[PDB]
Amino acid sequence: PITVDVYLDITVENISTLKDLTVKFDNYDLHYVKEVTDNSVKVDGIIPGIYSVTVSGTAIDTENNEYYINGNSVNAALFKHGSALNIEVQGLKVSPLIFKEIYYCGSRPEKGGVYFRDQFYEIYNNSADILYLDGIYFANLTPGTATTKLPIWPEADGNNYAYGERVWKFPGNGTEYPLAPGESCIISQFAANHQLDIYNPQSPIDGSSSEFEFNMNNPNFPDQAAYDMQHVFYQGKAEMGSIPQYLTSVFGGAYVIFRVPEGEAWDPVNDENMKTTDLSKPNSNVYYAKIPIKYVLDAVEAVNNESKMNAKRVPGVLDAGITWVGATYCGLGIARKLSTDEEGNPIIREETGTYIYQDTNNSTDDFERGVVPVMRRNGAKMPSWNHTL
Repeated sequence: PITVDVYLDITVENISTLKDLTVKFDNYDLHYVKEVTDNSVKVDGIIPGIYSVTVSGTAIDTENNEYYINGNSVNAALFKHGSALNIEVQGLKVSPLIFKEIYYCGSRPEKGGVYFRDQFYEIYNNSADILYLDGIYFANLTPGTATTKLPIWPEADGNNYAYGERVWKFPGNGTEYPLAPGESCIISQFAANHQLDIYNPQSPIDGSSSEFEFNMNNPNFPDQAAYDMQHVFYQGKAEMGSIPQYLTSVFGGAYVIFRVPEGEAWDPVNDENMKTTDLSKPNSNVYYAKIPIKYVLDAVEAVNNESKMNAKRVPGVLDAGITWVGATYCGLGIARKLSTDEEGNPIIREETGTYIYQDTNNSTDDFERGVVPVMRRNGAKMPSWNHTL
């Protein structure tokens, strides 16, 4: 029975918190787990021998950046008291709530025509703890379709905003829609079985099990069991208007999810400072919502093809690149890449046994292009509050 001094050389800078951090001491049969809140920990009652020591947890820096931190010391010689052990702990920057998979270009039925109603957006809890989706916003940015034609925004705005075409929000009082680490929330344009003969048997997915949908009460493609997103803004108004479906560009849209802090106010409908026309079109009456860049949780710039890099509408700090599928109605989407190590193996959040997805705020780099769309790919879990359960 001995006490071992452990020192963690954490590679993450300006650490503010050490969340769910543990030091495990395994052996072929003594197994110890110790809670850690500082750079150094004393471990009592450990019987001498050679152990494989592992460090795992989360660090939050002074700028609220989240890191999955990990380290190990293989077959350490633990015999003396108080023997000192040093573990190098490296960190992985983790974006808490991201766009995991997006399908937007529509598909082609064999029966003829086109099918643009199979569109969906899969949101993943990539963080160390439960997040509440309640009241989080969803928007597509303007120009709806990527173009080199540049809008002129008010000088007073500076470079503090993205400009939304249509804005939605999740319903809920604040604690109704939690997402646990490893859980996905899918939002469909029309949350139905697209593979039915009445729709498109060649559609890549059945959107019926989607948690949410952008219902606009289309008489012919009606409201489904999936829960409804709350409409926030369209052309300066709170009302949904005349458009029958929420069809984002089949050439690639610019997507954002954003959170307004509790206490802070944001009303693009009633606050005239939060809405604007394109000043390059002086006769315009089309109003866009001023989305503060500082509120954005994730942004994805999809475009027509690899030629549209000079046609971006997502601010560079949110997405420095462009992603694409290169064609309309090809039934192919985009999927976020997994965070892998040097050897190319997926980095696993051992606390939850879940995947961590790559996010460097560059869609050219973070997304696999032209994949066959899949819902809840790589075992993403459906939340307990899903309408089918």
